[PDB]
Amino acid sequence: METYEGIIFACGKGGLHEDARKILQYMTAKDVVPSSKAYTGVIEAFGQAALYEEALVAFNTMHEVGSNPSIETFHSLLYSFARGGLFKESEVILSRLVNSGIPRNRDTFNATIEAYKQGGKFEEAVKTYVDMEKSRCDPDERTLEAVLSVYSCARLVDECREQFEEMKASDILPSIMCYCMMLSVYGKTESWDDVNELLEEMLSNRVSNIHQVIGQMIKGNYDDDSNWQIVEYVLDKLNSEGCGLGIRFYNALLDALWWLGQKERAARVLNEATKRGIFPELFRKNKLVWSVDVHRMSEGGMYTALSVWLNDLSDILPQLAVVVSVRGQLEKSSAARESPITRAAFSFLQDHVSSSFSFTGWNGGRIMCQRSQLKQLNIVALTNS
Amino acid sequence: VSALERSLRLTFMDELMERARNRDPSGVSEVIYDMIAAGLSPGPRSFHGLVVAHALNGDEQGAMHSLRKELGAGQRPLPETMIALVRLSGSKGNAQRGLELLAAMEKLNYDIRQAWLILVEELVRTNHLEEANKVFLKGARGGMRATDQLYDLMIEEDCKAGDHSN
Amino acid sequence: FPLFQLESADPDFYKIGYVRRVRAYGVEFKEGPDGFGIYASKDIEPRRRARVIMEIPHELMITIRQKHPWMFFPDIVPIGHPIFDIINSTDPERDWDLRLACLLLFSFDREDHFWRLYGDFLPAADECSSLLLATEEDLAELQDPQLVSTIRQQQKRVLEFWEKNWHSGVPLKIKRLAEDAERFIWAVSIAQTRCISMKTRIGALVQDLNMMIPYADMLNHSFEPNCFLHWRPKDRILEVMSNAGQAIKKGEEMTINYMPGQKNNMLMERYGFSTPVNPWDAIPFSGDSRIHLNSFLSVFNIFGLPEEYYHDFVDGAVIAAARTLPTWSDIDLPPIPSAERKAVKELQDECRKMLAEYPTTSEQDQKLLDSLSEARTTFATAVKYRMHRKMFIGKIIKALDIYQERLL
Ligand SMILES: Nc1ncnc2c1ncn2[C@@H]1O[C@H](CSCC[C@H](N)C(=O)O)[C@@H](O)[C@H]1O
Repeated sequence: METYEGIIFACGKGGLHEDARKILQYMTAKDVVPSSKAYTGVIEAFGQAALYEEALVAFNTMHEVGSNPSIETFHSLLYSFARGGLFKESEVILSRLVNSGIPRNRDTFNATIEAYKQGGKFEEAVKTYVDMEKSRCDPDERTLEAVLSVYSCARLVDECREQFEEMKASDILPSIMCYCMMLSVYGKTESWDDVNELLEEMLSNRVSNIHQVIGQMIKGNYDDDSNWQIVEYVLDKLNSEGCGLGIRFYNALLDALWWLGQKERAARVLNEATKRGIFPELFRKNKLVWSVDVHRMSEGGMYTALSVWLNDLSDILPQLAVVVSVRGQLEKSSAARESPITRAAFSFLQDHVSSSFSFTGWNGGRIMCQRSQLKQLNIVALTNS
Repeated sequence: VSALERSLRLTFMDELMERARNRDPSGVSEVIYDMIAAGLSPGPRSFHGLVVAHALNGDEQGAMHSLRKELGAGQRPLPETMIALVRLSGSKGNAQRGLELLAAMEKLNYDIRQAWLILVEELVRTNHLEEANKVFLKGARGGMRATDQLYDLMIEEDCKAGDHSN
Repeated sequence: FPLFQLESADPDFYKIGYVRRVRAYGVEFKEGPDGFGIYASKDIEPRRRARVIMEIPHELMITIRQKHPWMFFPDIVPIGHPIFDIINSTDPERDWDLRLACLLLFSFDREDHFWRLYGDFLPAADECSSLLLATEEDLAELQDPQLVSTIRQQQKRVLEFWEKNWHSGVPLKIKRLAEDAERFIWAVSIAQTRCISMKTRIGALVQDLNMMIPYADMLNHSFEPNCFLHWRPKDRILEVMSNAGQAIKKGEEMTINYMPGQKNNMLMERYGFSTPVNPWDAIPFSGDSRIHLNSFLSVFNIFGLPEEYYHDFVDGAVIAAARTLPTWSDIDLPPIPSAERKAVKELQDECRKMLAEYPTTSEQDQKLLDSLSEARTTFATAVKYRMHRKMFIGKIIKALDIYQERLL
């Protein structure tokens, strides 16, 4: 019992869906009724790798064996649905919570916050923020981080720096997040003076080491073979709190690097993240489908992934090269057509490879390119500013 | 349904049925995820291929997992899928699992006579005469009629085993 | 408020039966250009068990033993009558219709027999659809040498029997039964087209009988019938029973299965008709191209064992196709679509070749029928037979196309 739960929790934290699945089958093969905690662990393990259907199947099987859902199971469900931007599943689970009578803690509120942020619903995000402040409870660092990310995404510099100066007044040792999307938002409007004034304080960082390393390497001082090793050890050290934090860290870093003119550095960061285990759904290569998944990424992370995906396509044939802009219930609707992810990907492909990547006549959240259009096709110039 | 979508579905279904025919459920899962990425909704046919691939190499838990994916995906499982599941349960001797699958078939407005006969015959073949007798008697008391060959087989096997009551 | 807001049969037809203990419940007799038929005069509510529709007493029938020796029930033939000598010389196996024709003529000559009156509602020589009355021109339109040869053999046998047994020297009581050959031919045709065979118990004697049952030959044939015949031995009554739990709407025709598991050719040989939804029709394929039986059944929702195919566009034609199409089965092996498309293309090519073998098409046959004004019943029967074969092949083609469509 203890060994099964420990292994399953470790796999879920580390995003090892396959190992958790194998443990589940082995322990079910011995006529052992699974507990709620182990089922929650395997569900959250499946959600790390964006395997929503497997997590939903496990959640459905949870009630079959008599294991009732707990608060941790719901927290994992909201976090997994929020990472992918599936806000419809988010409000469905919220309705399930409201009809189950369980009180909503900060986890539900902030999971909804980033679920609407990744889905592009900025107005609903701020509405849910004001509702969170209306009722009760104190937002943690995660809530203000999510609102800073949503403000940076929706071209709001002024509220961004207001929240920045408000949050740093609490002596909280601001994390990699805040700096990363602050560089991103300042690079949105070519605020080179603000970027430099942030970097001047960022470079020293007498307190922590991670900030110093990343601030040195973003400027290009750590690009050498020996000078990238410090970045590699700091990345390895950071790969211990879990893939849930790793995906956010890589998203923020990629957005900052892409929006600061460091396209080659962003490409190399994405390349080193792929072998780590973060973004396991990023690339699929087979005779049938050559796909890139971006529904869990930010705008900056999408552009870096698309840039390196286009370059690999020109090197080489699959029956179809597709872009998974939106994944979830929104696919069978016109709502995903207007989504910021879909329109951003479409505009990027349109201005880079001309009118070759068309939409899908059956799916509302995919960008399509037949093999015939692949036949007629270094495409994206990756340079450091 | 355009001709392009039809051709893509044809190619994907062909390759998936191939992978199911070489006893490779993992490959069928890769094809299903390829359909998901491509935007093609997984219909009952591809999932039935997955279930058959799991059942061919004597894997009951994987077959039931594929049926759970059926029900979660919202698709109506084909009669062949349920027939394969009941045949696998009978081959493994899982009489209760076969009865549950028969009840699920009944709930889905399906004729369960053929599946009942297949389950009884498989249970007899694998040498599970007690469970075969129980399933046969449940079906017969339920108003279901068996073939003459099955009646003769049940009578002869029961009398050979010395079971006069059944 | 009440103030603010096919033809019926001759009443004497049922009245002569009614005064002789014939009872019809919830049904009325109607007559049309094709012929007589039985239709529900109201809405028959489906009950727990089978519902009684008609009751025909045994004394109004003309029944003969199906096996040697020949004994008639009820015994209408007197001892020493030469008609018994004529009957007793027939072949026990294949000459069953000749004995029934002899009995029919004898009954028509009997003054107190019921069939002297009921025989006036039988179809005449120009209204009967039996192929025994068809000429060589009508047989030429069957487009089937086997059926034509069988019909010629039947006609030759009937005429040989009449010539052998109705020569010059026969007594007057025999000569008046059939003065000339076509009368006996019509008698044999009526016997073939309306005989009902059953295993009936009379008292303590159980035997098979060939029966000419009035008011029960009125029912039309169907391969999915709503009625069936049950013999009640205690009072010697034949019951027409509607299927248990099967609702029947007002005006719905009452139909029984004349004979199960028989193709259209044997139906045309015996009852002189064919149906386009015959679920037992056979098309001879090469067998080189085959499709998946399980997928074909599941797409069209055809369940049950091969001898009890049934549907939950799909009709008896699809069942006949599934029973006749070249099929392969490997327990649980799925079919890869690519070979299925090629197989159905080859099968469609074979079906189109078969259609091209026929000099004309089915739509032109229907147009010829609609423009027909001076043709005998057998002419239209042959035209309908060939057209029904053409529609069966076309339905096979369409079913293959839609099956290959729904394979993904
Ligand atoms: N389903 C059907 N379609 C067309 N003709 C049918 C038929 N079923 C039976 N018949 C015809 O009806 C005859 C059986 S006696 C049935 C009643 C007859 N039509 C009459 O008016 O007296 C057979 O000779 C057959 O040719």
